[PDB]
Amino acid sequence: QCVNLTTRTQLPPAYTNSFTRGVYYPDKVFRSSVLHSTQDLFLPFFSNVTWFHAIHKRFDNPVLPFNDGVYFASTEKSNIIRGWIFGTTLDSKTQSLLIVNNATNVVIKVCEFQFCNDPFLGVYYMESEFRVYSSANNCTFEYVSQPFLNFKNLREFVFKNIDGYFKIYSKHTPINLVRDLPQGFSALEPLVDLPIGINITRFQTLLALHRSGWTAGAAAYYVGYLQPRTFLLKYNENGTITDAVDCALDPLSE
Amino acid sequence: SALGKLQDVVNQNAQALNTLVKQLSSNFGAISSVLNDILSRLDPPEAEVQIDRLITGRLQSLQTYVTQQLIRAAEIRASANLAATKMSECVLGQSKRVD
Amino acid sequence: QIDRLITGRLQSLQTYVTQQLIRAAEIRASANLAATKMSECVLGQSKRVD
Amino acid sequence: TKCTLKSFTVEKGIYQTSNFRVQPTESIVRFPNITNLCPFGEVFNATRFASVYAWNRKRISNCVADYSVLYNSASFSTFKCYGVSPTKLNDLCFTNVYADSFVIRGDEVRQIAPGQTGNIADYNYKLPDDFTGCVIAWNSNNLDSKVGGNYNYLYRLFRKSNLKPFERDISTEIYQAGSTPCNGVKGFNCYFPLQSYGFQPTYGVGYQPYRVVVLSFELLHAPATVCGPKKSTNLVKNKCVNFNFNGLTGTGVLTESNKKFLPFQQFGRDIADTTDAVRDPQTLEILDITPCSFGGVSVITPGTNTSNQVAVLYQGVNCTEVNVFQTRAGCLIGAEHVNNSYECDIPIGAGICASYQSIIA
Amino acid sequence: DSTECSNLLLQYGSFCTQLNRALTGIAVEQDKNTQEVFAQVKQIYKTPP
Amino acid sequence: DSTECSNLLLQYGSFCTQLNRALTGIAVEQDKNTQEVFAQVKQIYKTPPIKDFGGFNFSQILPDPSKPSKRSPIEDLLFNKVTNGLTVLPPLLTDEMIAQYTSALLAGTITSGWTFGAGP
Ligand SMILES: *[C@@H]1O[C@H](CO)[C@@H](O[C@@H]2O[C@H](CO)[C@@H](O)[C@H](O)[C@H]2NC(C)=O)[C@H](O)[C@H]1NC(C)=O
Ligand SMILES: *[C@@H]1O[C@H](CO)[C@@H](O[C@@H]2O[C@H](CO)[C@@H](O)[C@H](O)[C@H]2NC(C)=O)[C@H](O)[C@H]1NC(C)=O
Ligand SMILES: *[C@@H]1O[C@H](CO)[C@@H](O)[C@H](O)[C@H]1NC(C)=O
Ligand SMILES: *[C@@H]1O[C@H](CO)[C@@H](O)[C@H](O)[C@H]1NC(C)=O
Ligand SMILES: *[C@@H]1O[C@H](CO)[C@@H](O)[C@H](O)[C@H]1NC(C)=O
Ligand SMILES: *[C@@H]1O[C@H](CO)[C@@H](O)[C@H](O)[C@H]1NC(C)=O
Ligand SMILES: *[C@@H]1O[C@H](CO)[C@@H](O)[C@H](O)[C@H]1NC(C)=O
Ligand SMILES: *[C@@H]1O[C@H](CO)[C@@H](O)[C@H](O)[C@H]1NC(C)=O
Ligand SMILES: *[C@@H]1O[C@H](CO)[C@@H](O)[C@H](O)[C@H]1NC(C)=O
Repeated sequence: QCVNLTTRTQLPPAYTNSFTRGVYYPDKVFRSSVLHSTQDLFLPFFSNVTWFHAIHKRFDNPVLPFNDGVYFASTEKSNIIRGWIFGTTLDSKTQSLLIVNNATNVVIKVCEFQFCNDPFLGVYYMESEFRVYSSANNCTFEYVSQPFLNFKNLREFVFKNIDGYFKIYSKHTPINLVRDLPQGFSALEPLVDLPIGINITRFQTLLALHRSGWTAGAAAYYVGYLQPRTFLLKYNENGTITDAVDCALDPLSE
Repeated sequence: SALGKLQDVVNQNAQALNTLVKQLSSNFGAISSVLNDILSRLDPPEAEVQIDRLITGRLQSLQTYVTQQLIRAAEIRASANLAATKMSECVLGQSKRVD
Repeated sequence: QIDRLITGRLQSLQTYVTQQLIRAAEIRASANLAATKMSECVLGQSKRVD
Repeated sequence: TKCTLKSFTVEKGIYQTSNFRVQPTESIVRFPNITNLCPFGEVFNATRFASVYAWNRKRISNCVADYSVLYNSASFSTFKCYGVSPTKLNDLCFTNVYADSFVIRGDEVRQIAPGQTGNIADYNYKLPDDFTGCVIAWNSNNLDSKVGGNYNYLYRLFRKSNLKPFERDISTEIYQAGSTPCNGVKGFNCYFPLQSYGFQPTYGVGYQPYRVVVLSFELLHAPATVCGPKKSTNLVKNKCVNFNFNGLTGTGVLTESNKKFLPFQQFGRDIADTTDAVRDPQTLEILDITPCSFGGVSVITPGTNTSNQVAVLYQGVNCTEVNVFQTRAGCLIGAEHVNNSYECDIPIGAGICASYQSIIA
Repeated sequence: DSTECSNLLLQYGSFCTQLNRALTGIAVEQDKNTQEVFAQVKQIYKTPP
Repeated sequence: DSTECSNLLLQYGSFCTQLNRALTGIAVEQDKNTQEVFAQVKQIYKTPPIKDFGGFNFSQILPDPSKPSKRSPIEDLLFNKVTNGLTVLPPLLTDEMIAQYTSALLAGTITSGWTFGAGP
């Protein structure tokens, strides 16, 4: 089942500053009271991060490129954002990745889904609406896990695909800022490593409608793109990354 | 920065040791920098070549480290000879030498 | 072939740096002597013979 | 010392002659705890099996597959593995496991093999020539045979062409052996493809029902995740052992650690990128990896003109890891420590000197 | 300007950093030598006319 | 610990012996340097218990009895202000003995002037 959403309001997507966000732990190695230089796919400091809104009538589900990796930030309250779609053609011709977080558990499936133009979930005012794909024929990987998830919650995720390995990094942050990304530093812990082994060039954000037509709950998300670069990370006495330096940002940090 | 001269020597020696230890992580053109990985992954005819590349790289690193250690030893020996001269002429007597 | 060129050029550069450091030590010794002569012969009268 | 100095006369002094290495004694191979077993109970211990034509295929992924339980069972008559040996199955790792289950006759078990021929291979279940996996068969006359005759198991007797490998044909279309069209009626020259095996308990061993499970192991370019369980040698602490923790190997002394790791972190590195801390996979505890003791071995002797007595200094080595005296320089064996202070004759280090009067330090 | 050569050169480690550091030390040492020899007075004295 | 690596390393000859000999020469040279600088007196001179030097105060350079290290306040400040087959050999002269040598030199130059450097 697929449903076209024809009540959207036309507005250009916004842009804002990344500040010092998007830093994740590059590996599973403990380091204490040290300064470590690492070359990896990172989000540049103070970069231009694309801003999308969900407000009522804005419902931002465009088609975005994946490139080398995607940083996904979410200023979220009341649990609208539910999952992601990864793939190349997003149809039954190629093989695509599904990540969903419904009311019970987190499901990851690698199948050839015939995706809808507007994939979505729904909450009735209980969850009783799911319209993401019309078919699933060849499934290779399934993984059921625990639930990952004024704006009160900040969700940071990093999705990378290197050597057939899908690295998902996550961080949950209590915030009380109304509109934009708070300025500060928070290192993203690694959440899961998935052996999907598929080509990914395009991705989709999955949202949830609120029904009482449809109404979009207040949410905002940010999409940034990873580039191969070097960071200098500072590890404290407790092994937590507390500060970072972008090696190619300005001559002082260089 | 009053005691920079001693701290410079301490920093140089520690930095030389850190560089010498760090040079083990380099493969020097071999498939890996770990000897066990080469010995467990390859047959001895090609593992001999890979181990030879690691040996020549590490030996070059060690010879380089010894060379700057000898040069720094000469510099420290000159400084120590000067210090012994100052101890003999300034502390154990009164020196007429200007400055 | 590039590896052979790299090892040859790296050996040449290391050799050049090695004699540069040795000559730097010699020039530093000569400069220390020159500073001693400036302090003791120009800024005062020296009783040291020759 | 004479060998090192290339002389038969040794002048009084201390001579560094050799090196000491605390040799490794045991091997500790700790990998993760055995959890998430693969659902082998729902394949082998199933209450009913499928026919050879509509053979059941179960795809087994993302779990731990213990194959030694199957190999060491006495309940299986055939455990013939093609393309791999059963001993290394419990070590190797595969991307997916295909468990095909069906029932055939006793005389038809030989046809479940690469390169064979017969009704089962041509029309019912075909194995490829390049097949990697195991064929497991056992007698099931107790379950699948009844006194009246069990007609629930069928086989495809005809088809125009032979099956491709790992093909399933569940079509019930009337086989045309002649030029005349069947038109859906099983008349002259037109027969029904699926025929039952009337399994009765009083049958011969070549006609009794045999449940066959074929496990197909393939390696694809994705990272292989269905790995056989590894074992865990009993952890030994405070000794120089060869440790292998989750594929990270080395040699060291594993002692208790006060470093509090974050839950996602497993290994620990210092400034010089050497592994000095590690987390045990079985029990979530932090262990410090101290490198095994290595030290210079120096010989302290007077002149050979005076005496042949010598003392041995192990530099930077504690005396419990080798007239034994502990110095800050290392462990000195063969010298009697005295409380008197004299001039330095043979320098040892850290304010310690040796002299001959026996050898005193 | 060869990228492949630089990629192969990265396999040898921090030799280039060592050579640059040694040359930088020599370069600052020359200036220190000139300061030690000539800059021994903090007053610029002049002769009478 | 690789036996094959050591067997291949033996083909290159006595490079390792040369490097060990050079490092040993440097290590003994450091001790010789410390002997040359600090051990210039064979008598350990001590200051009198009464510090009556005609108004001259040497408390900042004489050893402090309150400190276990027997260092001067200046020396204590100086010590506070300075912060795979590799081994570090300890120096032959420890810090307290070097401090004792400096204390002997200070006591000689305070109580005897330059006479102790040229004889009794
Ligand atoms: C929702 O809208 C999309 C976009 O118009 C529809 O996708 C189109 O489907 C028609 C089918 O006749 C194709 O010819 C178009 O090329 C499609 N366009 C795109 C951009 O994919 C989709 O079918 C609509 N959903 C439903 C249920 O009608
Ligand atoms: C010599 O100098 C020392 C240090 O300047 C004097 O010690 C000080 O004495 C006063 C008075 O007793 C104290 O308040 C200070 O705290 C002391 N300073 C230190 C660093 O201990 C000492 O009195 C002077 N005179 C003699 C004769 O020793
Ligand atoms: C971000 O990009 C938009 C256009 O893509 C541009 O108008 C805006 O100025 C950019 N922001 C910054 C801070 O460069
Ligand atoms: C969540 O998804 C899983 C997998 O599709 C499903 O089994 C479960 O019932 C779903 N829960 C809800 C509340 O929809
Ligand atoms: C994928 O599905 C299609 C249709 O279901 C099928 O024809 C094709 O063989 C399948 N491919 C794989 C690799 O399973
Ligand atoms: C992945 O897909 C993109 C576009 O579909 C293509 O350009 C690229 O070559 C593909 N890569 C692989 C490894 O298949
Ligand atoms: C590290 O943890 C300790 C408690 O174990 C805490 O007292 C200390 O403040 C922490 N340090 C930082 C920088 O958070
Ligand atoms: C299946 O049944 C047999 C006989 O009761 C039993 O020994 C075995 O443990 C069961 N499970 C498997 C996986 O074979
Ligand atoms: C591993 O299993 C042992 C029992 O064999 C148990 O005591 C221990 O708690 C387990 N550890 C983890 C991390 O599950």
